[PDB]
Amino acid sequence: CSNLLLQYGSFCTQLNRALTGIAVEQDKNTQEVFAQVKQIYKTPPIKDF
Amino acid sequence: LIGAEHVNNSYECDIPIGAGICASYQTSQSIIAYTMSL
Ligand SMILES: *[C@@H]1O[C@H](CO)[C@@H](O)[C@H](O)[C@H]1NC(C)=O
Repeated sequence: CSNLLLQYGSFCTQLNRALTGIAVEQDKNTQEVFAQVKQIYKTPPIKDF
Repeated sequence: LIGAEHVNNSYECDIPIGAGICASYQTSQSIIAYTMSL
């Protein structure tokens, strides 16, 4: 099967970036939605608002 | 992960690895792995 993959290795080669591109995209998606502020803010101990 | 020494302290990371741990080149100086800082 691998000896016959050298004619379709390129097809195996492009699907990797198509999978790598989506994989790095979803990793970047969480950064764009949740990582807006660089400073982590602690909740105050006083709950009387 | 082999060849990288894990350290308990946390800094801002630049090279994402996954599962809440990155890697960086920090002080000689060698490659280290740590949980990133938010
Ligand atoms: C990091 O510090 C904590 C403090 O309790 C210690 O338990 C832990 O062993 C330390 N990690 C390393 C790799 O020295």
